[PDB]
Amino acid sequence: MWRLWKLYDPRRVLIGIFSWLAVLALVIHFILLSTDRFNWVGGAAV
Amino acid sequence: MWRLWKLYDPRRVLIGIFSWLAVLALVIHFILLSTDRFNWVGGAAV
Amino acid sequence: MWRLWKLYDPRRVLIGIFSWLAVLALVIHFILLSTDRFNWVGGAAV
Amino acid sequence: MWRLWKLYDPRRVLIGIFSWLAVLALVIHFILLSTDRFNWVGGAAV
Amino acid sequence: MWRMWKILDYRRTVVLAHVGMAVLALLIHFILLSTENFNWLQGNPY
Amino acid sequence: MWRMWKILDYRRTVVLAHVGMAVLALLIHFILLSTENFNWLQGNPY
Amino acid sequence: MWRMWKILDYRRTVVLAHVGMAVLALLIHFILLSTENFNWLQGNPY
Amino acid sequence: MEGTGALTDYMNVAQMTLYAFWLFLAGLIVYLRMEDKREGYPLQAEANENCNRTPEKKLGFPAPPSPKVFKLADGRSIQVPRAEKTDYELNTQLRAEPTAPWDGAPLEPTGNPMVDGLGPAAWAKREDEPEVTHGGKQKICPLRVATEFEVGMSRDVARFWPEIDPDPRGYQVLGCDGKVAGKIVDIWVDRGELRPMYLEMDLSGVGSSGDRVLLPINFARVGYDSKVRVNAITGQQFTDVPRLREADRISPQEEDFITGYFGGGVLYAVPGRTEPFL
Amino acid sequence: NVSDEEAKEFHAMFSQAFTVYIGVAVVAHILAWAWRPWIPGDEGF
Amino acid sequence: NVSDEEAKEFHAMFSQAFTVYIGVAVVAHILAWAWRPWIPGDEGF
Amino acid sequence: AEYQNIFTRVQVRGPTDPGVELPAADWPRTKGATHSWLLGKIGDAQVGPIYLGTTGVMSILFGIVSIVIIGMNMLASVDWSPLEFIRQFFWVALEPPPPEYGLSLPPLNDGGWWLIAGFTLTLSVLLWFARTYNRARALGLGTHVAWAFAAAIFLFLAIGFIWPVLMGSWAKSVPFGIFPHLDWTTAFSLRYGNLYYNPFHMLSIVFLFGSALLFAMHGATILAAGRYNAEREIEQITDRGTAAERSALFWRWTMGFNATMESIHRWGYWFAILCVITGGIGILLTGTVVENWYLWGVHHGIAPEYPEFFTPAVDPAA
Amino acid sequence: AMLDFEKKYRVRGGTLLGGDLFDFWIGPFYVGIFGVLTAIFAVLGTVLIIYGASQDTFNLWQISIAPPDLSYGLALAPMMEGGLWQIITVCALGAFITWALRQAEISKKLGMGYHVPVAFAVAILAYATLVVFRPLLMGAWGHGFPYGILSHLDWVSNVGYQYLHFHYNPAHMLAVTFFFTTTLALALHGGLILSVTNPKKGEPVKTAEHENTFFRDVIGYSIGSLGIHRLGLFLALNAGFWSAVCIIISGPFWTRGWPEWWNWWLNVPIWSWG
Amino acid sequence: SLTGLSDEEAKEFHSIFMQSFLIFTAVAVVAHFLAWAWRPWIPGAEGY
Amino acid sequence: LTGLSDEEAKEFHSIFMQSFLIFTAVAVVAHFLAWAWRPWIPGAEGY
Ligand code: BCL
Ligand code: BCL
Ligand code: BCL
Ligand SMILES: CC[C@H]1c2cc3[nH]c4c(c3C)C(=O)[C@H](C(=O)OC)c4c3nc(cc4[nH]c(cc(n2)[C@@H]1C)c(C(C)=O)c4C)[C@@H](C)[C@@H]3CCC(=O)OC/C=C(/C)CCC[C@H](C)CCC[C@H](C)CCCC(C)C
Ligand SMILES: CC[C@H]1c2cc3[nH]c4c(c3C)C(=O)[C@H](C(=O)OC)c4c3nc(cc4[nH]c(cc(n2)[C@@H]1C)c(C(C)=O)c4C)[C@@H](C)[C@@H]3CCC(=O)OC/C=C(\C)CCC[C@H](C)CCC[C@H](C)CCCC(C)C
Ligand SMILES: COC(C)(C)C/C=C/C(C)=C/C=C/C(C)=C/C=C/C(C)=C/C=C\C=C(C)\C=C\C=C(C)\C=C\C=C(C)\C=C\CC(C)(C)OC
Ligand SMILES: [Fe+3]
Ligand SMILES: [Mg+2]
Repeated sequence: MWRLWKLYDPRRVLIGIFSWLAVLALVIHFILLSTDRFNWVGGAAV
Repeated sequence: MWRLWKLYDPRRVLIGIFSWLAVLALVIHFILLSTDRFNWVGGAAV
Repeated sequence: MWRLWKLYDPRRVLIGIFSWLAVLALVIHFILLSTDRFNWVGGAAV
Repeated sequence: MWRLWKLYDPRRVLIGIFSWLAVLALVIHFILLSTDRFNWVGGAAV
Repeated sequence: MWRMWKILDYRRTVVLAHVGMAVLALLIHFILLSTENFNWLQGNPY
Repeated sequence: MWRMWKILDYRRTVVLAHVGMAVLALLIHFILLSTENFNWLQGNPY
Repeated sequence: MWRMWKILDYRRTVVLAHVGMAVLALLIHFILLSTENFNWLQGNPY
Repeated sequence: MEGTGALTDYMNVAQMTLYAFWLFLAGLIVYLRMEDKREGYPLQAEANENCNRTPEKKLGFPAPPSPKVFKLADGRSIQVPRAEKTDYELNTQLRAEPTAPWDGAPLEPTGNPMVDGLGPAAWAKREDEPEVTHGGKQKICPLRVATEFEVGMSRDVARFWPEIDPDPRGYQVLGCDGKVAGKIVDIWVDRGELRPMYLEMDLSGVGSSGDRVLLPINFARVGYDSKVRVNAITGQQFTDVPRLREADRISPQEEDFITGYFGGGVLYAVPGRTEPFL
Repeated sequence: NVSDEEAKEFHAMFSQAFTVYIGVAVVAHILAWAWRPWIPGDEGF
Repeated sequence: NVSDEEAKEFHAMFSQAFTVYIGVAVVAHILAWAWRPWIPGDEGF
Repeated sequence: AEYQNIFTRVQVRGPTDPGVELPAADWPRTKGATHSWLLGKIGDAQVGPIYLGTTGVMSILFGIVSIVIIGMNMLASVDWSPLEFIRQFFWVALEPPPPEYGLSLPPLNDGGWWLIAGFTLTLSVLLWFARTYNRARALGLGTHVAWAFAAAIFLFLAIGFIWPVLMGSWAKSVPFGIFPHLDWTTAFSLRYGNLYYNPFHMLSIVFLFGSALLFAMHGATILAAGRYNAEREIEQITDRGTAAERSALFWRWTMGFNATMESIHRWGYWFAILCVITGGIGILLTGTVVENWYLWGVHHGIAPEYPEFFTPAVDPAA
Repeated sequence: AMLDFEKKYRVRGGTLLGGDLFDFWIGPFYVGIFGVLTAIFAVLGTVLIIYGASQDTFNLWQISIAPPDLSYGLALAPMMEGGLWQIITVCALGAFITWALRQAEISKKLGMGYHVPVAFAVAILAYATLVVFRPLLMGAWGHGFPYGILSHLDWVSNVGYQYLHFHYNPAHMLAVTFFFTTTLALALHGGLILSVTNPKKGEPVKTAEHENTFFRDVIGYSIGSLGIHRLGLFLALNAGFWSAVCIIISGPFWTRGWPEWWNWWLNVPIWSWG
Repeated sequence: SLTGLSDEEAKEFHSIFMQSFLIFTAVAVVAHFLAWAWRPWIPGAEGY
Repeated sequence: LTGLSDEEAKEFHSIFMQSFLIFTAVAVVAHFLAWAWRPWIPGAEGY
């Protein structure tokens, strides 16, 4: 599995994975904000 | 007037005439079909 | 004041002055038309 | 304070200062024309 | 202050003076035409 | 983990981290300002 | 704090200071003209 | 508010989608401005712009990207911005004097600005190897060697309405002052661009009839009366148009020499062009 | 570049034109004030 | 870069303008405060 | 009196360019190529040849099927009259399904023909995307044109497929007609409260107007520097001539900043595709997460307020 | 500071006015006399806009300098009743015109043709149609559009619905066709140049042969390196010009609904069929 | 120096600049005195 | 200026930290005055 890093540039994969992680975290957090049950700032009662 | 064809290329004159005649006969036939009196397939009375 | 024409091409000055006169005259006439007292063709009464 | 002209060319600062004064005078004169109290040609009362 | 022309080219300043003062003079005349008491063409009472 | 800086530029990452954290700090403050329970400027009841 | 000019170009800083404080001072004067207690031209009660 | 899309009491999905696009648009704007800084950068701050009276380099904002390698068809990996062009520009001694010592003062040429490459007469430092097509032919060649091209896109238009499909071979050339400079002997065509680029003329009117000079087509106004009118330069000035190193080829450098010389006529061909209308 | 002599000649033509323009303009404002003064009073005009 | 003497001449010109500008600004704000204080109380102005 | 680089005065015709050689698996190009004097004035005179491969043929077949379905339904709506077809040419359309069908498959004459026309039209444009992609790769070019086309596809799919699917009815989609799809455009704005207040419609217009602004700026600059062979832009990117410097200096002196011969085409490329991408996002937002765009603008404090000029109307049914 | 090739181009001459007096650069900007004027006009108009904003609201989108009432006709209005708009209009017009004249000074200095100032004159023509020509024909400066980011969108909405379906405006359908086509052409032009100079990694920079071959492979025609910039300028300038035509005929030359305009097409004797 | 002005030229331009500035300012001061006598622009606590 | 040495970097750093301390100190006082005018952290009831 270590040969993955002789195929792709380690920096490029680091930049792409972090960008995907940042986008996904933003998308999920706002997905929870748009629902009633998981809006922590909204303080909705379950 | 035979000299008219030493000036104007016969093919372009004949193509021009044919294009005019085709458009004109189509336009006259269409105009007749648009009228109530001369629509021969609409079958109206005078 | 004749020294003025040592400084500018007389042709460019005649173009410039007659351009001001043409635009200024049209604007003054148009302003007079736009009034209800100096509009001569409208037959304004006083 | 004379050394300011060892830094800025007199032609450019004067062009910029005069452009600033022209903008400033028009803005202040026009702002006064906007107000009811200082519109001198409008001539309101106090 | 004749030294003002050793900084500003006199030929170009004269031209700039005329065009600029033309704009200002038209602006002021147009402003008076907008007012009620100084529109000389409309002639409202004073 | 110091070897992280043999992959991504430290000069580039530091600057993009300040910009990135600028957006994130601004975003979270503005998200809280858009609530009612955490808008400290409005000071709604909690 | 004359060592500041060993870092920042004194000319460009001075120009930047005048343009920036120009816009800032216009901004603040306009803010006061937007209010009701500090618009000195309107002269509302305080 | 309430409904689908609400994220808080004020924030909604469309609004946060908008700010998400703001962050992207900024990152794209910054990226685009960096791609803007691969030619002519870093900026050369001259001594007379800085209070310390020393030349410097300004990166600007955003700072320029790292150098970019264009691999070329002939097997030559060139880097951008190119080192030889930057080195030529920074070392060339301009034959001009600033009209004032302060920064932003225009240069006033000392000698002849047209042959010295000042202002509109200026040329870039380019390659001296003549360009080739993808197949290896000479890219810009005259019609005497590029014999597969014949003048005139339409044979019938060229034969019956030659005014709109002209053949400028044998045309007289006139300068901006109406004087006859010579006769067009040949046309140069780009094998890739499939267009005329230069009108080779002799100097039979103002010099040796055996001399050959290239007139760029965009400076030539091919008339309807067998005369080509060049507004760029005076007829007498056709003699100083730079000559080709080889009579049958032109390098990209000589293209910048020749088009540069004619472009310089726009200001320097006759007195008064530099001078304003008023 | 301009010498003191050619500068003074430029100022000479400036002064003749400035005084004629200013002089006729002053008359224009005196006639304008004789017609309708433009400084309103406490009650206006 | 600039020498110490050039940089000190820069800062002498700066300090002169800074003091005049800030002095006028302090006076102007003291006048504006005597006119209409701009910090409201709990009940307004 | 100077030559304005608007029409090519002198043209030179040689043999037809058969194109750069393709890899030894591509279909042969067509053999038909002729030169046009009229087109040679504006630019390249050669018309044809054209490549047609698997993706090209299947895109044409899917597209022809779509055009036949739309055209025959258009013609059928006027009782098959070619005269009435010309009279009503801008008004006829293949109508989308009525709202009652939702996302199901409706009968042919009740939006079924529309759904088939939309499906084959979608397939033809997607295959055409693969065609633009492969023609670039076959020449060893970047796939920039295809992805720019993909950006235009996404707005086309957002308008016609994704947004109607997100809304749960094929009725929300746009009919295949000239004036009818203009009726759809206006009604869309009426229904969801003035699309002007949609911010991604604002951005879409920013990049659309900026695209016309950019092409006007760039096209005028390349023609203006045509005296220095600016239009040979590939040579200027790899070998910066004086035309590239005068183009950059012209805009640096004008607005304080410039581009390069290469970066200008990045600006124009991104402006073209951002126009169509913010367009798609704006369409996907309305109806789904924004009901009324003016009310959205009021909420976010962007609606101007207007002083009294008339007596406000009151809803009698309030 | 200057580009590393910029110095040799900064010469004297090319002005239309001002001569040597304003013929200099401030930083990257060439100044000229029309740069000083465009600066005075632009600052005057912008500061006047902010003053108008201070009188209603500072919210950036809700700022609005509106034209006067139609009842004012062509008269200049009180400052707070559209006179502020009128001054901003003459300031913006002067700012635009001196900007184009300044670009003309820059054109001559670099030996370029006047394509840029003229192409900008079309944009100025469209604004002049919006605030001068059309308000003139209709008979009131109040027909121009307000100066506000969101208030001029309501003007476009209401002026469009003054003709009940503005999509049927024949000149507007032409201008929209030119706008859509020019961004299509811009996508193709920008993309094709990037595709050649930035091929797949490991490939040489291609030629103008590949550019012509690409579009002949795709659509069967290629307009060429020179044709794409003539057509690109043509499509964008027709976009501006037909914008001017579509709005100048909306009200001065057509007062009914635009769909009704197509009544002549429906009545052509060739295809009436009744 | 930058701008190529000798120290004496800088000092001479300074005196004329400061003179032109005081004359321009003095006229403004007078104009403001006339403007204030016409209508004061600092409202009292009760307005105008 | 771009290639500062160690002694020049240490000298610039101390002046930067002194400038930042003065800037922060003046701001801290400004906040202590702003709190005296109107506090900005509400209680559970609000303001
Ligand atoms: C036969 C001789 C020539 C002639 C020879 C000369 C000579 C020689 C000179 C003049 C000069 C002047 N001439 Mg002359 N002149 C002639 C006859 C005239 C007539 C006439 C109707 O007969 C007029 C009205 C003028 C007018 C003028 C003045 C512009 C100027 C004198 C005042 C001055 O010093 O301005 C100076 C005032 C300024 C420069 C102020 C600048 C104003 C700026 C530009 C304001 C810009 C802001 C803008 C208005 C903002 C617009 C916003 C709006 C809302 C649109 N001339 C004839 C045609 N004239 C003198 C001159 O121009 O010197 C410079 C001068 O030396
Ligand atoms: C006598 C010859 C010159 C002159 C010679 C000098 C010299 C020499 C100097 C000055 C300096 C100053 N001069 Mg001066 N100055 C003159 C006469 C004046 C007059 C006047 C009407 O008489 C005024 C009001 C000024 C004003 C000023 C200040 C800008 C500055 C002193 C304060 C400072 O240190 O800035 C400090 C402020 C900053 C450093 C930041 C400025 C603002 C920045 C850019 C951020 C704010 C932007 C703002 C928020 C944007 C608005 C928001 C928008 C809505 C987005 N000068 C005359 C014309 N002047 C000094 C200076 O330039 O300091 C560097 C200085 O050394
Ligand atoms: C409901 C309303 C109607 C409608 C009513 C109108 C009305 C009314 C108008 C248009 C106009 C247009 N409409 Mg319509 N239109 C509708 C729907 C559409 C749709 C669509 C999605 O359906 C499209 C694509 C269009 C497209 C168009 C364009 C053809 C045209 C605008 C371009 C233009 O004028 O450029 C011209 C560009 C300019 C005028 C810009 C001027 C630039 C100036 C010279 C420089 C400014 C510089 C600036 C100040 C610098 C800023 C400072 C710096 C950044 C620091 N409309 C609907 C159906 N439409 C307008 C038009 O054609 O007018 C000419 C117009 O008036
Ligand atoms: C005609 C084809 C297209 C086109 C072409 C075009 N535009 C051009 C050019 C060309 C060829 C230039 O050379 C010139 C330029 O140099 O651009 C960088 C320009 C330009 N087009 C611009 C903008 C612009 N173009 C637009 C449109 C178009 N431009 C057309 C679609 C639009 C639209 C559709 O809205 C805008 C906003 C500028 C970036 C620039 C011209 C800069 C200029 O004139 O500067 C003068 C000085 C100023 C700072 C301007 C403001 C001065 C005013 C007094 C204040 C503002 C008044 C205004 C009425 C406010 C209105 C605001 C409300 C509507 C919100
Ligand atoms: C950046 C966004 C902009 C954009 C970009 C863009 N468009 C693009 C592209 C790009 C980058 C392409 O590469 C692609 C293209 O081919 O460009 C030339 C395309 C394209 N954009 C097109 C249209 C288009 N783009 C539009 C818009 C836009 N395009 C955006 C504004 C619009 C609008 C405004 O609505 C339209 C209508 C096409 C011309 C083309 C893609 C063509 C396509 O997908 O065709 C599919 C196949 C068919 C329709 C089949 C039918 C075609 C013929 C009738 C078949 C003929 C059969 C036979 C060969 C002959 C029979 C007759 C016999 C008698 C001989
Ligand atoms: C009789 O005519 C003959 C045969 C002689 C030829 C003449 C043909 C003529 C004249 C045709 C005229 C055509 C015209 C003028 C058409 C006008 C078309 C216009 C203006 C269209 C404009 C917009 C239309 C859009 C945007 C359509 C969008 C539809 C989409 C995107 C549909 C997507 C559908 C999909 C993807 C289908 C999914 C089906 C699945 C499988 C998902 O269903 C289960
Ligand atoms: Fe291009
Ligand atoms: Mg419909």
